[PDB]
Amino acid sequence: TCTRFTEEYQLFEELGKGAFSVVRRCVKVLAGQEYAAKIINTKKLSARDHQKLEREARICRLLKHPNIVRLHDSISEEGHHYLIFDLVTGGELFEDIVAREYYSEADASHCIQQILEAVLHCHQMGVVHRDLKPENLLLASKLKGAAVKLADFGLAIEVEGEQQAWFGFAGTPGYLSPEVLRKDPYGKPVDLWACGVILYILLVGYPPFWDEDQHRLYQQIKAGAYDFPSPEWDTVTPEAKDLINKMLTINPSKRITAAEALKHPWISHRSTVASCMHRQETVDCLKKFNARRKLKGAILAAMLATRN
Amino acid sequence: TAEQVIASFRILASDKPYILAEELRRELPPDQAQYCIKRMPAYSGPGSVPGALDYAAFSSALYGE
Repeated sequence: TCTRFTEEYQLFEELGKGAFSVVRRCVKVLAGQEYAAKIINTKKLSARDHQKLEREARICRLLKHPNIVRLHDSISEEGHHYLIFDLVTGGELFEDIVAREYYSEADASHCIQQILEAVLHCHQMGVVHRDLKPENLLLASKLKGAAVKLADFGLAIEVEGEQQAWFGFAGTPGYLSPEVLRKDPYGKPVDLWACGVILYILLVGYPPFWDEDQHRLYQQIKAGAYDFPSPEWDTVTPEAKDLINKMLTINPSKRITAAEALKHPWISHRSTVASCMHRQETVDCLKKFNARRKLKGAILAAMLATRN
Repeated sequence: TAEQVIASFRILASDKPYILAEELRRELPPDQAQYCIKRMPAYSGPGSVPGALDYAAFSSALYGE
């Protein structure tokens, strides 16, 4: 058998808790160089789960872009599979925004420009990410101004050209597109819908669709029922609202594409269009947004262990 | 970790050293709120008020800290 990961790498602390995989920091001992190892235990995986693992590995190898996490190596051992990535050390984007305290439209525009370039690259390679959400938006390092990196292609799918199909229910509820919730054939536009949700959050720090009743959430998404309420939206530029509107368009064929959004003036003319005003309420809300997300995961795990 | 959980509860408590049941109900889905309300002991430390819940004691105990 192959023990190349076991022999050549040392594993250290966990970096990310996945549903069926874990990410740990690792060091290639001979080189001293650090990486991230995404580890799947393959012993008791179904045939379908093997196929999805092999799909993710394929897509990760395919995608090479400054704003996408880069695969370094892939190693199959007897009972484990390792995807070894170049290690990004800046943490989650949303955590960094809160930690660095000050945030404006100009900051959000530069952030979402990088995300859109990553998404454009995926789409140009025939890949739909399907899991654009805050946990998958990392920073390359702790350097002030570090690049955004798109991560976690566990849900990503391969499409053929512009052909739409029902690729299944997958994703996080608050980011799901109307076409997926209607069980319509879908494709690349689902990523742009998720981008619109992310952008909305980057501007005011809370999500455009939220409801404890998931059935009510899905009706709100399908109706495109978001709002730009006062007072926080009163200071948001018209061009930022316009880009959000074009991303949160419920008809996927009329929704703005990644290439089109990169040409939108709030993105392409950020220096003269995006506001530089610090949005304190946004950072305040983002702080609660991140806390609710953490506690949701912690409390749901505690409740699961209580039911037993 | 317990540190992250405590800090997150503290955020939803508006940086108070305790949290109130109504704050859990506002900020968390109902069953998550009630799970916490049922298991958080009374906070009696500095600045306590009636109904103050000890999210830190709850979180530390959960993870053996």
